[PDB]
Amino acid sequence: SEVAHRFKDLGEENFKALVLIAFAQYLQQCPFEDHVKLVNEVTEFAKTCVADESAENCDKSLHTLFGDKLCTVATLRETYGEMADCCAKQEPERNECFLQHKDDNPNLPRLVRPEVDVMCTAFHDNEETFLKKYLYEIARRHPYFYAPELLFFAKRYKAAFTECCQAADKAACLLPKLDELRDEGKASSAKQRLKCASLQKFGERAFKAWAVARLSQRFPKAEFAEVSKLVTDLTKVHTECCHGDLLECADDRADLAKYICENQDSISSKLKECCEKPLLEKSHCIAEVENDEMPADLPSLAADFVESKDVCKNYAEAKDVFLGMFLYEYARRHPDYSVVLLLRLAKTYETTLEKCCAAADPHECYAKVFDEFKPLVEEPQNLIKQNCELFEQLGEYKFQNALLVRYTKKVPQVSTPTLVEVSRNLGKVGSKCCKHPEAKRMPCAEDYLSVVLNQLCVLHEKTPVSDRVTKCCTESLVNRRPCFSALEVDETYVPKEFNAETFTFHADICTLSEKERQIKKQTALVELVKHKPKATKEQLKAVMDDFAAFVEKCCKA
Ligand SMILES: O=S(=O)(O)Oc1c[nH]c2ccccc12
Ligand SMILES: O=S(=O)(O)Oc1c[nH]c2ccccc12
Repeated sequence: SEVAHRFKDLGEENFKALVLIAFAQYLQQCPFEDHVKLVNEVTEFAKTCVADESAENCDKSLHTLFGDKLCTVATLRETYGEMADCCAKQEPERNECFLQHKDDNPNLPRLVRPEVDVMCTAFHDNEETFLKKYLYEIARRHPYFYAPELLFFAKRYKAAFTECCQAADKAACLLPKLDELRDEGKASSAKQRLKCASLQKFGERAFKAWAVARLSQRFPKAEFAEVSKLVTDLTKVHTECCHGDLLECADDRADLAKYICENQDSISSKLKECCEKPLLEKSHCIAEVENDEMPADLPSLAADFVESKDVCKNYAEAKDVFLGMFLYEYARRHPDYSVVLLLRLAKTYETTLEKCCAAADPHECYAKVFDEFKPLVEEPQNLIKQNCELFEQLGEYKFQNALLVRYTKKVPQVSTPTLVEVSRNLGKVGSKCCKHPEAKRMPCAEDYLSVVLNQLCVLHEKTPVSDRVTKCCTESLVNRRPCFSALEVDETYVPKEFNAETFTFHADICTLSEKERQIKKQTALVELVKHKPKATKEQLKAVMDDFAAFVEKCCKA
């Protein structure tokens, strides 16, 4: 009984949380109550299997088991049309179909949170359901949220209430903590969405290269065979979480935190504070631990990778390992480079070897490969410098607007909401990274940009309208950012005419949150640029201002 095993390892509480998260991520439109019923029903079943490891159907894979309870509510086609086609399928296909149906932009009501009092009463009255509702709401809106970590957020959510409700000014104590949480949860969801996209659209080999680079940067002292071990386990974890095998992912993720803390000494002298913590805070702390100090006596890379004469042979013998070693070595000594840049470099090296080791004067051919790296390293450098400069002088809002204009002109066909969100996110990269000194700017900026452009790529892939987005999103995971940066203006784009129905003006615009005014004016700016692609940085201000001024007078007259 697979359930039995997982049950013993996670216990009842966490086991019940993971199953709810998994159902909420599969049937996103399904009501809360309905889910809870299925969960209990499944939990008890696991309980009867905990005793007689051969009852009714305890010798069934989780997929088989969960794929059945869901098909006892999804059958209702009038409710989840396509979902049903899935249940008519067999296994393991029955599972794939569901995964093909996860919705990155579920049409749902924005979670409005009542006054502090209503919440505190609800929390105090019944803690388990309050907590469960949170898990369900987050899970259905982010069908790829890293389950293990969602458990950690739930703990932080509980602790927020546990204290604010008891204190003097609850309002001022709760909101801040929940703001902090709403943001961090969106961030977390976006990063994980990139990991699943990597695994699902490009293959585990791409995910593995991403982890080697990232871990080597974080554990410069660790040994390649060690990093490689960590990378292999980490791959399985995410492979499972992304595929919906939430129980094993959580279970497997515990082991990794276990393993890493035991071997603390030979990995990083920074895990200390992480390892003397509870399970969930442990997993979490390790994932975000800062880079260790770089081993002081590290020989030039040129030695073993360009000057040596055994390059082609070692390459020939096992290119994967040799390429992995190149990345690990280059990465460990460049915590100042972004993970994607290191991957582009590793890609340039592999490409240079493929050609060079074919000619009969190898060493001479691949002798100046590091000169091919210079251009690749300064492009991101210039990009960041130029954009952080702009950011400093304009501030977040004005910067987001400049980006809205930039991107609408690049890919005008993209839906106004996606453009607005993506561009605001791109603007937050300016706020999060330009702060840092040049040494920490690139990993901050470019890896954050990869996360944000990944959103654009999954939102657009649902309803493709720009072959230019499609091309930049599917050609290569690592060159996405450079691909988008290179686009200027779509010259074949035919402008849109007018339509007052395109942008209603319901007076409810002097009543909405300040933040929501901006999002309205930005939604207007995008529509404006779509009508006048050729308009200019001069006239665009003229129509935005007057437009702002317009809503000013109007609102107070
Ligand atoms: O700032 S980063 O550390 O680069 O953010 C991260 C990206 N991918 C990650 C996987 C595990 C832990 C942290 C991660
Ligand atoms: O090619 S872009 O997407 O315009 O590059 C960028 C968008 N937002 C950024 C913030 C900081 C540095 C570079 C940025």
